[PDB]
Amino acid sequence: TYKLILNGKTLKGETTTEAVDAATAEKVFKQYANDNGVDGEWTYDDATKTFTVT
Repeated sequence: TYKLILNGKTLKGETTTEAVDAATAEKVFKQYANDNGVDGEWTYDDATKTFTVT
């Protein structure tokens, strides 16, 4: 389970996913972000398996 923190101006929240590798998760998250109109900067922290977009 990897988590995505979405930090936007009109939309804020968090979500999670179960994926075999970080690369696979990123693709899932990117698709989601694109679909919900959230575009920004992505960061990944391996100790907490968290991706953040701003």
